[PDB]
Amino acid sequence: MDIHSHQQALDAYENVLEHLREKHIRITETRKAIISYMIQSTEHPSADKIYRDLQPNFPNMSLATVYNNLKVLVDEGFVSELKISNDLTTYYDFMGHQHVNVVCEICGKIADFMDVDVMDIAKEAHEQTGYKVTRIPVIAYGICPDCQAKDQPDFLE
Amino acid sequence: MDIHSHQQALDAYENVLEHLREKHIRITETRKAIISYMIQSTEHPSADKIYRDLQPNFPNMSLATVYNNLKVLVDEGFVSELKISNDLTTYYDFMGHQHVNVVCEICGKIADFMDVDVMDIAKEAHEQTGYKVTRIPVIAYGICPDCQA
Ligand SMILES: [Zn+2]
Ligand SMILES: [Zn+2]
Ligand SMILES: [Zn+2]
Ligand SMILES: [Zn+2]
Repeated sequence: MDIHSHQQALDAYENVLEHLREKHIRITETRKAIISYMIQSTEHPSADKIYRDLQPNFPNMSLATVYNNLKVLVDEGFVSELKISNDLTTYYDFMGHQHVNVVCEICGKIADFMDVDVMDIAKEAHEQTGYKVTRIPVIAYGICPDCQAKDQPDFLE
Repeated sequence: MDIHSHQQALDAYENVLEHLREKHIRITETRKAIISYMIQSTEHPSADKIYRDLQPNFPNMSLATVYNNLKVLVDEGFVSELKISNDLTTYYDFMGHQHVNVVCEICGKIADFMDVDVMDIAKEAHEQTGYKVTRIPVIAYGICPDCQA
């Protein structure tokens, strides 16, 4: 979506929850499960696939529940509906962003930026290693604009 | 460049370093300086711009040296050349990759994969904050094939 900040670092999962809280959308345990499922998914599952995979942990989950949750995620801009030719089945893919800190090596001042790239790292990590990716903590380092304008320091951090 | 592994984590800089070593290409101080510059650049500079930017902190840098080292990087597939006219101005695009570790949460066994994305993070980090990005250490975590189900 549009470039913005929540004034703190948030991974993909925590970002979704923050956005949903901002909109006063209730965060059920089922909703958390579906978000995490979609984030971890290394394919583009149908509604039925999501339903079948989460069914054991959630006996009270129905296909309607999955549709309801996907509707929220698609509208709030964290999941896209994809199509394959000749197939009428809708497939879903998580592409939601995250927010990453950049820390000044000299003064320690922190800024944050919106990232959509680490999820692509997660996909490549899975494909090339076979690992089911759990987390990719990322922190950037650099020189803040104010420190760029000053002379070279005698010490860092 | 095809997917491959060096059996160790390597950032963009160290990766370029490992690649030329593998092919017995000499590593000089000028070569290092130009590789580092190209990796950290957020634009596509001309040879003259590379020269002018590097000279104050590398006084022995010359335009000829810039062309020489760029040719090595272009031939080795790390830099692509862009032309938009017929004068002697060419622009240079660093197309690197790096290798990132994935660590198993359960057993701790490490694998690595080829990444072309963290350099794009660095670009976005600069554009959104104004910081001159110096480094972005990255390690992935997951469950290795053996520890799964
Ligand atoms: Zn956000
Ligand atoms: Zn600073
Ligand atoms: Zn390599
Ligand atoms: Zn393991």
